[PDB]
Amino acid sequence: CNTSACTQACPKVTFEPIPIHYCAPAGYAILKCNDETFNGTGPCSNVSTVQCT
Amino acid sequence: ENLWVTVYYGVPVWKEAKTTLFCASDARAYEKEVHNVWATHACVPTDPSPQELVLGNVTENFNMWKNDMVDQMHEDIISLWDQSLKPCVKLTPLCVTLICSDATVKTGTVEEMKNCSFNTTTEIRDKEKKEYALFYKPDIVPLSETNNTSEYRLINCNTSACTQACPKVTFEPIPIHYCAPAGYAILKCNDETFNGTGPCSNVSTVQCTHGIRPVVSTQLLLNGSLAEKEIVIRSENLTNNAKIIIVHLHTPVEIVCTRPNNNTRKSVRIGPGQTFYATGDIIGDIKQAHCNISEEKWNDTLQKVGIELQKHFPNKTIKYNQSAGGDMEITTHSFNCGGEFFYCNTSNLFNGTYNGTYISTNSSANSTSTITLQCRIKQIINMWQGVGRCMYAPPIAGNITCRSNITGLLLTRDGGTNSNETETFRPAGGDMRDNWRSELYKYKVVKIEPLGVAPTRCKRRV
Amino acid sequence: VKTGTVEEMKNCSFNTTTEIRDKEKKEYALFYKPDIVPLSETNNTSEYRLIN
Amino acid sequence: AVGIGAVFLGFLGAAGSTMGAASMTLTVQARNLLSGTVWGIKQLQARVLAVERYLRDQQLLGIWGCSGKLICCTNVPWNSSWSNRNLSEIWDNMTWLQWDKEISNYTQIIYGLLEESQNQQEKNEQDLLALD
Amino acid sequence: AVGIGAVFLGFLGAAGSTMGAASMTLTVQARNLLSGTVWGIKQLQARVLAVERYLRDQQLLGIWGCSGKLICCTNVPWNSSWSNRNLSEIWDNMTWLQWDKEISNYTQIIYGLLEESQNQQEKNEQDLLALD
Ligand SMILES: *[C@@H]1O[C@H](CO)[C@@H](O[C@@H]2O[C@H](CO)[C@@H](O)[C@H](O)[C@H]2NC(C)=O)[C@H](O)[C@H]1NC(C)=O
Ligand SMILES: *[C@@H]1O[C@H](CO)[C@@H](O[C@@H]2O[C@H](CO)[C@@H](O)[C@H](O)[C@H]2NC(C)=O)[C@H](O)[C@H]1NC(C)=O
Repeated sequence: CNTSACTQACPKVTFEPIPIHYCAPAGYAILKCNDETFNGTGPCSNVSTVQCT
Repeated sequence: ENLWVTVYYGVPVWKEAKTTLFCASDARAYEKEVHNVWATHACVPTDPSPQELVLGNVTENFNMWKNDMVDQMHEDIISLWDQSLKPCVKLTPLCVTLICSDATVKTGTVEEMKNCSFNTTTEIRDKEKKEYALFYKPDIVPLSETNNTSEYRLINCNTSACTQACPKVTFEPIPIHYCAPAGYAILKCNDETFNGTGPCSNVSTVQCTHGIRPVVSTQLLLNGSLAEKEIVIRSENLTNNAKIIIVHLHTPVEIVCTRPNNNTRKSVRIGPGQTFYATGDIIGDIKQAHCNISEEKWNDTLQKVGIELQKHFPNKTIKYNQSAGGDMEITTHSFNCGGEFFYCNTSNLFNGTYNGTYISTNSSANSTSTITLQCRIKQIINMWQGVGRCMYAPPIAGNITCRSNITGLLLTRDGGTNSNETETFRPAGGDMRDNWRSELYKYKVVKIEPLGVAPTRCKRRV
Repeated sequence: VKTGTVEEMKNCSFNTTTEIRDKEKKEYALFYKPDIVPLSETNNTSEYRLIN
Repeated sequence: AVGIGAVFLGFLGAAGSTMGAASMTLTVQARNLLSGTVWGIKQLQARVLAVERYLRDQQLLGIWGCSGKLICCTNVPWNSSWSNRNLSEIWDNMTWLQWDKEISNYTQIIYGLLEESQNQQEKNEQDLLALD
Repeated sequence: AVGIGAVFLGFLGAAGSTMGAASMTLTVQARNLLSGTVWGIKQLQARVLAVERYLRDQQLLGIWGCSGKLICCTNVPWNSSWSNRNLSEIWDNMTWLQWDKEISNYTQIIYGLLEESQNQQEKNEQDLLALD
């Protein structure tokens, strides 16, 4: 009552983390850096193409 | 000799038809992070390019009154206004019995406000404490037939509920460019002497329209477009006196209004995480809000409009009279400035006559002469009908200045009788359609039929 | 009713809030029996509630 | 004139001119049929835009036996009953708007005949090629 | 190599190879331009997808005078000022990415010239056929 109101979450819905595959739409492509020693910023000498993550 | 069919794709042909338009605005609105008008939220960044290309030799018919673009603009504005108030606090636990007394500020007394006290619920769901606030008289109504002068109620609960507008959103008019979608074209009548209905001998094609100010007014038109050459009169038909006459101006007329009261805001918290603002104490001497217009410029404009109107009514002189009256929202010049709604009286302005005798105002004996008007203020507003009309405008600290320009007027014929030699005109407002139709008369929308056929001396090779 | 009596309706009176947020006045209305249910186990025949 | 060089005649700069001069530079009229960006349901509703009418035009043109968004001469005879007018008065000093106004009453029959003429020619060519 | 037989090179399996080898198997790149199913307003907004860009490409290709989503040789002369490079160094040992990087600064003029070249050729052919 000092910041905002509240709401109760439904009981039948769970918060378990289900894996989600992020896929790209047609007309775009997803490139994946296959190098396992990648520092985070820089080029990769082995780049693959993936449909969905 | 013999001729055969041939099909052409891309032939320019125009067909007037209905469609939908998009809105665009300058990128300056997008600069604001949040709470900057509605153009940044609902419209696209624009571009002046391409220029208005002029066609070589064309002929077209333009109609101003028989158009649907104004209706679409009105619907879009209504939808935007309705949507904008959804998240803001809607109040409701505030129409309790108010105990109101005469306002007595430390510096004196004020007749336009009442000091109403009432119980309000605190952060606790069931717990009440007393609070006080100053309210304007028009928003106060006696409760019941029982003549108990100590009890009052807001002017509400008899028509519909109310909602408070958010404080971080402003009502400043940002120009909007109405552009057409692909497959349709916008034609513009370049003639500056166009009466409103008829053809134009110089028609151009435009990508998007110029800036349009979504302003609200009843009697006069605020800052906006200007005439190119001279004053032009537009009317649906002069046979019927009920129609509204729109008059343009060759030059603007300055106007400045102010409220020096220097009010201050309170902070009353009701419910979980939502507050209601109201005017509390007043610091400084009590004065009256006012409006200011120049006299010589107004008289010159009135004489110019009169001589321009003499062509349609050469056998009669010209006179002006006070408005019809009635409700405040009808007969009063209602407008907005900085979130504050002002209702001015034009009785002192529309009072004069002209019999064709032009009077020169080049003497300039006293350049400081001016005409002053007294105005009232309201918080509860019913902008339109059946849109959730009730709206609450929160107050603002300090005193404001609303310098602006006048470039148009709305007039109406009076009921003639006895073949009077001095038939008059009266101010008269109405729906915003009249206001928005004066700035969209040039533009028309057409659909393209690129396919065509024609004969020629050719045949298909086998 | 003035013309007689009806078995399929009951004359229920209750307090309702007026235009004022906190102010109540008595009102009456006729309601069909299936939409009327006894309130609680306490057998007080003068009290009833909607089937809701 | 049409001898500008690099064409920048805009969307409808050639309208109102003669048929011969306006015959060229037809590409700009057809090319400019795309614009807009998302705001709300109505914007996406309107964003179908020319994608439907362009496909309609492509279907009508391809069925008649024409490839490419340019001129295409057919073999249907021109029955003089429709116009019965001089060639010079149409192709030299008349614009497309008034011509379409005059000839707007005879659109269905010509399209219907062109629909089957192309199919007949295609079948005849197929038979000729299959005979060998 | 390109002699696989039944092509299953994926969407971009030929990228990074030589121009001659990568010249073939261009159909797979163009064909795979459709996917998705409805969820909410944003999904349908994105479902315009390649329908707009594909139509853009079709308009640009058809205006230039080419039918079919394959190679198409034009008649515009190749001004050496753009590249001034040996033929062998481009068509045998260079990939498309770096070539596009090099030649990305001269796209507007060539498209503009190709737009009017096809119209000129079409009008000349129409006049030649109409003369008889
Ligand atoms: C309007 O009336 C209210 C009371 O109904 C005034 O509030 C009281 O003012 C006195 C004197 O300043 C204080 O002692 C009380 O504590 C105030 N009451 C509350 C609940 O705060 C209010 O000052 C009046 N308005 C003005 C402008 O004076
Ligand atoms: C509050 O009212 C005062 C008096 O009406 C205003 O005073 C002047 O306003 C002009 C407006 O341009 C300023 O340029 C002056 O500096 C102000 N002071 C004086 C002494 O003239 C004042 O502007 C009003 N407040 C606001 C915010 O406009």
